[PDB]
Amino acid sequence: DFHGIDIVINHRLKTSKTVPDLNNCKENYEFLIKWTDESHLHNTWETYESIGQVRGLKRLDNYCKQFIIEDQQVRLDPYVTAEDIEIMDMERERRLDEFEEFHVPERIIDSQRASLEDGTSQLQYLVKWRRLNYDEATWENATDIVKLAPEQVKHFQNRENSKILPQYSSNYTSQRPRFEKLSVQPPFIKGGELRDFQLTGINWMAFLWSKGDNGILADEMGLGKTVQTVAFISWLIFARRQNGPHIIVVPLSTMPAWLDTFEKWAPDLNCICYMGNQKSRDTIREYEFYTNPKTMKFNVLLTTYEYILKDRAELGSIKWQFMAVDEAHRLKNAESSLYESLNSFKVANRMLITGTPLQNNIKELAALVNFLMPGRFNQDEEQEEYIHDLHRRIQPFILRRLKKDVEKSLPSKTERILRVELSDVQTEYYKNILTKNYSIMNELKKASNHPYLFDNAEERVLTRENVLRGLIMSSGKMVLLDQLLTRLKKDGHRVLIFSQMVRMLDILGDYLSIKGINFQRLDGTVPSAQRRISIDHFNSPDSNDFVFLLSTRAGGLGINLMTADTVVIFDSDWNPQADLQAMARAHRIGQKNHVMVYRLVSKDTVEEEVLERARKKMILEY
Amino acid sequence: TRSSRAGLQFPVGRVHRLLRKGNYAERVGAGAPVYLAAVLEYLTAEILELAGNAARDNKKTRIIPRHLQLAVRNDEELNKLLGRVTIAQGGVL
Amino acid sequence: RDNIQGITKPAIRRLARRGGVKRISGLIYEETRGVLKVFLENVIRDAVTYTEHAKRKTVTAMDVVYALKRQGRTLYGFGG
Amino acid sequence: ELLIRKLPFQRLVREIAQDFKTDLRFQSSAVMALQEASEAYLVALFEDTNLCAIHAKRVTIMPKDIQLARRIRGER
Amino acid sequence: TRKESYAIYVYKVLKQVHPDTGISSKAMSIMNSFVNDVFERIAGEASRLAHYNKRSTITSREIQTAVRLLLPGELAKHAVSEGTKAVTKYTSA
DNA sequence: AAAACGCGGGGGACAGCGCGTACGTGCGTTTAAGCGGTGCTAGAGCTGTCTACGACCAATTGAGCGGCCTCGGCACCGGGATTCTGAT
DNA sequence: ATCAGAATCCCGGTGCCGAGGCCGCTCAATTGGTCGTAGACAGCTCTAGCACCGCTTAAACGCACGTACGCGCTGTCCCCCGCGTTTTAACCG
Ligand SMILES: Nc1ncnc2c1ncn2[C@@H]1O[C@H](COP(=O)(O)OP(=O)(O)O)[C@@H](O)[C@H]1O
Ligand code: BEF
Repeated sequence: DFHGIDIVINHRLKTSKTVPDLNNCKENYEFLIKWTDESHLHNTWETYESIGQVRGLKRLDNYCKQFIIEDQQVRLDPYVTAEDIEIMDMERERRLDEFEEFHVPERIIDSQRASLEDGTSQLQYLVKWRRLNYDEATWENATDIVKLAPEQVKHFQNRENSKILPQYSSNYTSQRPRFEKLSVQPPFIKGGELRDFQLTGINWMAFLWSKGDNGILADEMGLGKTVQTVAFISWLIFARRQNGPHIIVVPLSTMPAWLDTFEKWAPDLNCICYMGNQKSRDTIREYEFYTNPKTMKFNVLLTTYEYILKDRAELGSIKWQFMAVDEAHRLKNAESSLYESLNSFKVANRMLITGTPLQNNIKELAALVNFLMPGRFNQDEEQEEYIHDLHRRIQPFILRRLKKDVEKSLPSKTERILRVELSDVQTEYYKNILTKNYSIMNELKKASNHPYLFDNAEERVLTRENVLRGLIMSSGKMVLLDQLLTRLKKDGHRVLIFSQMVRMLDILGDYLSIKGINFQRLDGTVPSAQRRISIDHFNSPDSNDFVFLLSTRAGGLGINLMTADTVVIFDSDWNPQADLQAMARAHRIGQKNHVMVYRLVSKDTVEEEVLERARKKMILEY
Repeated sequence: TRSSRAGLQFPVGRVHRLLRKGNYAERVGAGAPVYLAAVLEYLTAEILELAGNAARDNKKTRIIPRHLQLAVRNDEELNKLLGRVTIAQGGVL
Repeated sequence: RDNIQGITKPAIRRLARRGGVKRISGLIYEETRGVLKVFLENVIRDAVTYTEHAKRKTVTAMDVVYALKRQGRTLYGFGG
Repeated sequence: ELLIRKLPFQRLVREIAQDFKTDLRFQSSAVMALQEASEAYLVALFEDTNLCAIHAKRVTIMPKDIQLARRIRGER
Repeated sequence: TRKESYAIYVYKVLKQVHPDTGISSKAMSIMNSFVNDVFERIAGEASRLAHYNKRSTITSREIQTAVRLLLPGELAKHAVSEGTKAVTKYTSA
């Protein structure tokens, strides 16, 4: 409402000691501020005397203090080492690059005309910038916007005067026109190089749509299921003129991947990402509908499970023609509030995507089938027939493809289990938690993995040397991890480590920081932006990171991890399907390195039982 | 049914059953359960009436903890009856 | 921190405002944690005694209600 | 709505019960009852304490105020 | 399974006193626990009184004295009156 | 033996006035926490069998209750020593 | 710094009532047996409330600022003490 400091970009010396004082900062150093309710590119150099008394000064002090401490421990501190400065200028340049890209627009929302002090009815563009949700969206000058990105303004104009709007979407639900078995890429798909199996899947799902019933894309993780989804959305919106809104609900951390896929295989098609705070939602409500007492313009709306649950009611009004769920494994619980919410959603056709269709128990497969098609769905020898008749019944409604039969270029997958000996400290903790007075199966798992997980196990085993020797020698699992990490570093390989516990990941991060390896971490507590930065860095052509720390399912459900060769699973997650789904994060079609999977198991512990019983779940897949 | 013939809404028979099974005395009079059911019905009717009045004052068709607690605490009578009592999810007067 | 400090200064604040307190002294908070601490010791002691008698390894809402009823503040809502 | 704060209260209750017994395993309803009772007690006590301050010609409650309230209640 | 609660009866009284209003599971639990508390209190009083009078039976006059002691006043007369109408009409049939 | 009136008198109430510690109040961060969702498996909560346990009943008797009767011990008194108390 | 004047206090004397013992014979105790059935025990199926992790975001923490009130000090003047004196209600045969 009133101009004032909101974010600060960077610093500099106005004109050419260890701890700058307040006067030293105020006079010599000068700061590039952003003003509130302004674009992120309308920045300006500023100094205390010029800004005067204005809100945000506390943030000017907080950033300046961060700058002073940074200048203290870059090199003028007594302790200086090459790794330290490397991390400092690395984080510095990353922050610079992110803020530099915060300037350029990503999309334009609307154009409005307003009289200025001079009376000109100059046009103004509301513009969303890259790496921002629709919150903090400002009306920028039309002239500046067209100069800065004429291409985006062209896409904007095409969007507002688009021949693909929902409002005259055809209504073929009375009888769906019969299709023709496609043998070539339709010219609509502007990504190119669609695979033969992907065409077969598109035609399978089109035949199923035409017949009217629904199905689950059960192709195993890493066969371009997202690309098939985008191709079929374009197919509905072009071949069948069903312009009307579609909803894609995807796990978070894969939403940017879905924007990339939609834009690169269908640039003309409009998609709206639906996340951010309540202001982001409100700025979406400003645009997704018209100010009138109703039509949808957005061709597709992308969102996540949490946002579906939160805005169930408000989205529930919108007549959806195609609702597609990615990674249909959170829909395996009938009681799940997402299950109830999606049933409550008013949807013409539902599609499910999952690398792993059949989960731990047949009840989950039954629940998935029922939510696909509601109302349409022991002794050993009777069971042997019954499973097969249920399977035969669902084969027309399921499509699954194996990486071995098709995509021969995908190198074979090798998985190996390494039985590890429990160290002395782990054994001691183990016997302690088989009794009381050391001062649940979880505690066995923690003790088997690594004793630092416990509250005050630091003193029990324990300069720079001492901490590292303690951490390595405390777990035989970690000792084998050292041998493999050094071997892979010698071989120039890249690794990603799947740990169930966030504390396991924290222990790994402290270890790798101490030993000096550069890594990248992705976890549930990580905000969406910096997760995307993490994935972009690890996937860039140049990558000084050799280790990717991951949870079992935050980065092991739907994320893309091109350019990794080794997957080290610390422990099974009680679900072999989820273990496989994490394992297929490096066995994508885009891998020419013959991924090898090392699963670490402690001997004479709970993990042997865990594997022996996950074996039962594997046998039930048949 | 003893309650239905009684024209009281409370179970005279089950009150008698609990008085027998509660080790209260070896024999229970015929009129004691009847009288106790009558007083229980009366107190419930009074409290429910007050709760409904509070709900009307709050323009709500639904009687919630705050309605019941507000009734009990505004009314001096029930307040002295249940002064050293706390109603779950109940707000302050 | 230790979970006695889990009862946060804003929580103590909201309690006081509900009870009608206009201002709270900084020394109030420690002692509120203290009285909360001793009351919980009493009620949990009676509840655990109830379970131990019942050969039940799970504190039950009926046990909590019975404990409170003896201490002199009957709790309605969780009856069974 | 409830104001003594859920998970902090549950953990406080857990360590309090830890001293009286080990491998003791609460119920959700039991935790709710405990929190509601403690809420009621503390609101009553702050009402008393504010009476005490108002009688001492003070608007801000004090340690001495809450100790007065307690030692007239009698648990102290 | 058969659960010991005053559900249907509180519903019946509530529809009698306020036909439009309804009560949910939680508030029924509040009413049920309250009625159980009042009823336990009255029955304990009656048993204690029969004991102190060395009388080994319970009856409407026991409950008379219990209700009169427990209810603070200005519903004591009402509770006595409705209980008495119930017990005379019982002893008739 | 206690209550009730009355007088002067000291002590302290109550109000005012000042200063300064402490308080509430933003300002946003970092924190943690609903409110979903995972996989357990401790341990209910329930049933069924069968034993020792306990409730009633005579028959036998020995601890308790009321009545009765002594005499230590407590309350009582005067007189004598102890004592905390201003008052100047 | 001191000692006079009330109250408190030490001892022991005499008188009276209740405590504590004894006695009888009342009543319920204590074996001794029998029968029924409540609980211990064993066993099963199934609940539900762990342990943690997402994810968003309300809430808590820290810090800084300004000023309303806590506590102290002083001053005056109402309102009780603390007798002495005069009623008065009570005292226990
Ligand atoms: N034909 C293709 N051309 C280019 N990239 C592809 C193709 N097929 C798949 N990919 C890439 O593979 C990645 C993974 O797709 P997939 O694992 O099947 O689904 P999801 O992305 O939902 O996990 C996508 O991010 C996509 O970029
Ligand atoms: F197919 Be996986 F979920 F990327």
